[PDB]
Amino acid sequence: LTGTGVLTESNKKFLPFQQFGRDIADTTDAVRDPQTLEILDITPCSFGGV
Amino acid sequence: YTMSLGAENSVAYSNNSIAIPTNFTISVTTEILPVSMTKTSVDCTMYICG
Ligand SMILES: *[C@@H]1O[C@H](CO)[C@@H](O[C@@H]2O[C@H](CO)[C@@H](O)[C@H](O)[C@H]2NC(C)=O)[C@H](O)[C@H]1NC(C)=O
Ligand SMILES: *[C@@H]1O[C@H](CO)[C@@H](O[C@@H]2O[C@H](CO)[C@@H](O)[C@H](O)[C@H]2NC(C)=O)[C@H](O)[C@H]1NC(C)=O
Repeated sequence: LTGTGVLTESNKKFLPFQQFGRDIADTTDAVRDPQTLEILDITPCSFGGV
Repeated sequence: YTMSLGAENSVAYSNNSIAIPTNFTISVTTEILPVSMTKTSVDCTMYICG
């Protein structure tokens, strides 16, 4: 699963079988690291109008 | 059911009778009007292509 985003520590307690995380709009905002069993939030990279 | 429009009220009309109010009610009613929407901006290039 590829993409571009800021990976931060997460407070979401995942179930042991779940690996990905989605919001209302079906976009992956959470992930589980395969090397170390930890949960990371993906905030999207900063964008806005200039 | 077949809907009823309103309660029937036959006004007692005659050529020489009038109805004059002897009292009054100060009635306050609400009227809600939308003014604005949420100002949403979509980056067309970022939406279509990322
Ligand atoms: C003014 O007079 C008319 C006629 O006498 C009244 O009308 C009647 O009122 C009664 C009271 O319930 C009804 O049962 C009748 O059917 C009414 N007749 C008609 C033709 O409408 C009227 O109510 C009186 N108004 C006041 C404020 O006293
Ligand atoms: C007009 O209607 C008002 C109601 O709004 C009457 O005021 C009421 O009077 C009674 C008896 O004096 C009191 O017990 C109520 O508490 C009063 N209501 C309010 C809201 O103050 C008034 O008396 C009526 N006037 C006439 C001439 O009929």
